[PDB]
Amino acid sequence: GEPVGAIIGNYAFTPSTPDMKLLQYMGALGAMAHAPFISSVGPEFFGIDSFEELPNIKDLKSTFESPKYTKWRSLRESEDARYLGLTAPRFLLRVPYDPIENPVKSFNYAENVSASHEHYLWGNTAFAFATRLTD
Amino acid sequence: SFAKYRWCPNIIGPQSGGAVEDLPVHVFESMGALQSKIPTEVLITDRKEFELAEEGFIALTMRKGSDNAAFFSANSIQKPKVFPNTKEGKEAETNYKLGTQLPYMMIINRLAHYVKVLQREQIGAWKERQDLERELNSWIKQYVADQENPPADVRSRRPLRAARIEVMDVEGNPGWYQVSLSVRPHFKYMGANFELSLVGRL
Amino acid sequence: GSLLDEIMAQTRCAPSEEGYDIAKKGVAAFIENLMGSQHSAEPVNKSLVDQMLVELDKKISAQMDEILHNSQFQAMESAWRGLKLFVDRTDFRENNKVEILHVTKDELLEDFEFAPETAQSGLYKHVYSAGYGQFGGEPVGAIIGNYAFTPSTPDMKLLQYMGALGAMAHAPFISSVGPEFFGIDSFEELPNIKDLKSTFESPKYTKWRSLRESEDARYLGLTAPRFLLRVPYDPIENPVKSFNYAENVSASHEHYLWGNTAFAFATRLTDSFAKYRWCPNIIGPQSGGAVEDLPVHVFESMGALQSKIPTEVLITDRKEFELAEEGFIALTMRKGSDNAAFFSANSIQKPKVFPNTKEGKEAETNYKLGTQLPYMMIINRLAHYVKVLQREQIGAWKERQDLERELNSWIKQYVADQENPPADVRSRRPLRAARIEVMDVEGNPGWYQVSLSVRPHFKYMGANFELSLVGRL
Amino acid sequence: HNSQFQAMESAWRGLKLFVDRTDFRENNKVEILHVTKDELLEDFEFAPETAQSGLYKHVYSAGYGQFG
Amino acid sequence: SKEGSVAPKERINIKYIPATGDAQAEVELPLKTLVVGDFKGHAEQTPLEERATVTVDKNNFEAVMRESELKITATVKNKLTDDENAELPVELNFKSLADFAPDAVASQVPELKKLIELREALVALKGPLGNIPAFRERLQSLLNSEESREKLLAE
Amino acid sequence: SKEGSVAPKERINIKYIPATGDAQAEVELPLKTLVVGDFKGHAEQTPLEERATVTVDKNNFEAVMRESELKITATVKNKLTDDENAELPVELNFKSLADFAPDAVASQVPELKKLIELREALVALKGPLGNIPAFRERLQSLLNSEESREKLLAE
Repeated sequence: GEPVGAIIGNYAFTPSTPDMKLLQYMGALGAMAHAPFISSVGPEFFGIDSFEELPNIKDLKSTFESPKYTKWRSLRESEDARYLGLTAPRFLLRVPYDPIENPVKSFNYAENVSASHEHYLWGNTAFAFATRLTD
Repeated sequence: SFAKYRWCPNIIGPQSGGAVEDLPVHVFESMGALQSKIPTEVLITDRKEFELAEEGFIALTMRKGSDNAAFFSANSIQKPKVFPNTKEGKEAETNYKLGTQLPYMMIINRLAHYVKVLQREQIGAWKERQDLERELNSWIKQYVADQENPPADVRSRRPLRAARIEVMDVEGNPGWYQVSLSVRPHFKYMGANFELSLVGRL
Repeated sequence: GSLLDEIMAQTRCAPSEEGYDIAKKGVAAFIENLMGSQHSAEPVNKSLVDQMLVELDKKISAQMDEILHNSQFQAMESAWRGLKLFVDRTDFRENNKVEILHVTKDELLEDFEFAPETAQSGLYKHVYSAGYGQFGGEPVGAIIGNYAFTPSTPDMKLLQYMGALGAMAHAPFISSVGPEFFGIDSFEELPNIKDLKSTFESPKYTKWRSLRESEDARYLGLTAPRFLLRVPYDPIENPVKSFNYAENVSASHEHYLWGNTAFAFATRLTDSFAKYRWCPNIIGPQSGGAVEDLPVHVFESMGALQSKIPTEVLITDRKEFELAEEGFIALTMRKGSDNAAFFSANSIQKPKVFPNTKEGKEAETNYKLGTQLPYMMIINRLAHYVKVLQREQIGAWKERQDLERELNSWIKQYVADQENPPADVRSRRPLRAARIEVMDVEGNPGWYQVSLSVRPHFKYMGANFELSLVGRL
Repeated sequence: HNSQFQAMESAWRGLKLFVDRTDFRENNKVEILHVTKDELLEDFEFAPETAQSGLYKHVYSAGYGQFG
Repeated sequence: SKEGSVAPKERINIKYIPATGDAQAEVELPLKTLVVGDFKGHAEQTPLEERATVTVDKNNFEAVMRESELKITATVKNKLTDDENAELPVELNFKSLADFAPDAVASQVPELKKLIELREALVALKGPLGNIPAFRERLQSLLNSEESREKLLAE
Repeated sequence: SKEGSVAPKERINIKYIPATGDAQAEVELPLKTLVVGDFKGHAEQTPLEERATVTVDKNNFEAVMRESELKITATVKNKLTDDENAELPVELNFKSLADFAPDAVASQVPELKKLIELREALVALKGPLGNIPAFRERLQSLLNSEESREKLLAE
């Protein structure tokens, strides 16, 4: 049988106990099959609850030395954490449609995207980082 | 294995004579994809096959994605009896372990079928105990290659490695011979550890 | 009938074929203990079954450390499994037999109180007359005493009546002294004794120091501390069938199955006989006095990983030499492994100081060879062969010159009068020179006072090694 | 930095400097004996001869003067 | 523990000796020793001059132990309940060297025959326990049906 | 600190040794040394001929230190207040080589357990402090509401 290179995690990780118990059980799985588990952290992982305020963070080293992340800083010191990468912000998938640029058949569809940037089809970057593992 | 080397210890190799090749396959449509029906009804993993090997089963793992399969261990159902921790007990435990494995029975079942036939023709001859020692020692030492690393053809044409024959007598009714043929096989390849690391300089 | 519905839904043993009454007892037993902690999940129940097995083994193994380890059980286990250590080691194919006599130690002194003379006792019937004093019967080599001797009067009266029995049947009585013999009442404080010579010159031992001076004490050896028989069981190392038994051995080292070393010293009497058909070879760590394959028990000490010593004390070399001068067959243990060794098999007899004449300085070295007891065993066989060999001859047509010849041509296959023979000629032929002087008896003619005077080879014991440097040479 | 702490830290961390450097795979062992320095002279005052002392038991007889 | 063999005959009868093998030796009158000492759990009422000595070698040690009838009857401490000051006598019958082992000592104690049977009932449960996940579905039904459950526990 | 591995088998079991690796050597009777000297904080009442010597190598040094029970009880100077002439005894229990470090010495002193907890409460503040600028808006409200602030400080 063909062996497994990597595991794409199509997830949005929190720093809570039901997501540090999963990664403890994915670092041990990644150390048995020799395949790193790639997934992504969410906005709420950094404690911002809305993502576009990430460069406003003026000290990110002190954020990770908080007692909310005791199950994170103990995950990092562990030996089987070597097979766990957690990827990027997010990335765009679909250009919103337009009756001139990207039309639809027998219809004119102007997708009115509001000021909320959650309406864009934002993908998970474990897809896009595993694009570079394979290319 | 018998049609190639005229013996049979060679039954446990995916590249050494335990590979059931040319299985029938049936490519059908799955839920979206194009897969093949597995020619053995389950895909036996390596841990499942090793757990069947300890519990006395000759399992057939299938080469997932093709028309081949393989045996890995032909262990008979007999259990290796735990002997006490003496000098002879730690020795005879490894001695009794070689009985159960069954490629090694088939190199001494042939040393019960040849020797039954060969000493059946001799009944009525003019022999001695010294002549009985010689008609067996000069016979089985064409099956013995007492050599640490012979080539891959000398190992299987001559599957034994050393053989001791001690012919004794039977008193009371003289001319009855308790001989003790004590053969010894070569040893195949099963399991290792491969404990990786990096050194950095060397 | 919902319990029958769970069996019929269980498709492995549903239609009442085999094992349906055992598995019905399995379901109903788990529900009765389930009410201590209510939970509904099979893989936690696969741990909750195991959590009802660990608490079960605390109930069973605490009982099986009490049905075992009892003074009636363990003293009757060491006295019987220690026999199996004497049966398994000795090669019965190499001309060895062993008789088993049920006495008790309090019965035996009463049996010597029974007869007015030791030559009419009940033990004299089984040692002498049923064996040695019998036409064609196999004679007795040694008597294993499975006893624990005190220095009291009911145990110095027994040994006075066993030295006289050992001087009649030519067989030394080997047994052991107890902890209370040395006056310590708990055995592991034996190397703490800083002067053992002054302990034996106490007025409690007046019936000991008078036993040692006696002539028939030559046939009495008293052996080692004790030795281990059974490794305590373990669910990984030495498991039991369909059960996990961890024998919780406490800090009291009396719970180990400690055997009697008269078993283990007679192992070397017989494993020397199975190789060379004699027995002077009992005092060598590489020459036949090495009790090998002892049980060991690796346990956790205060931080480190040590092993329980298979003899209860570590006998030093000075302590063993002080036991050798005071008439004891001690067993030093090879510290860190499963081996031990004897070094000197001296019987309890004392070398009597003779005056400083020419013959007195000679006969002191002559009388010293009697006490040492590998040398008795090369002339006890010269009392068992010669009793048998000159029993067949009664009624023949012989002479005094024929009597001189049937003995001189006989024992000179045991004599290798040679300064350095090989290591096999020394032990197949343990003697070195033998003189036989046959005389007559007047008055009643035809009664022959012959004097067989054998002489042994001499083993290796002590040197000096006085180092220095020379600088040029 | 206390006289009870530091004298019992140097006497114990200095042992770790003797354990970490010496290669125990290359046939080396080290025994650890708890005495105090005032107890040890009393223990030589204890026995009438040095060949019956308590330190003589651990240096000579439990080690060198022992079969095996 | 018996190799299947054929009837012996003028033809030759090969039998795979799964065994390996030893050797033997012989002498004159053997070095006979007499092991004397307390080998049972009492004091026999017959005097010494009438009782006999039995000869033991490696092949007949299992028959000498069986015919001795080593019956050890003693009162030991009860550690099967919450009582510290409880005692429980036992009854032992030894016929082989494996009767010293706790598999055959506990089999001769009726208070421990029900505890190994308790464990054998629990080892039987663990196999089909975690394989079918519908067992915990009816543990909650037994949590609901408390009346019909306790009527079946007494059976 | 455990690499995730599989069950061992006749198949081959590769485990990335993130480690690098050493080597070993052997001899006859090893050059055994006896390190003698005061290793605890008292004088033991047992005489010398009964106490034992413990064997220490690199693997069991953490177990020899734990079973020694090095309990150092002393009275040291109090520098936690404005008093120069104050003293404060301590209670120490050492089980590993990291117990000499001030992370585990201060954790065994209850007067310093409240000061590390004071610092852990201040490191927790610094993260969300300068991110939300509405904290100083209610510091002036606590400057205004002085009565309700002091009622909550006692809680």
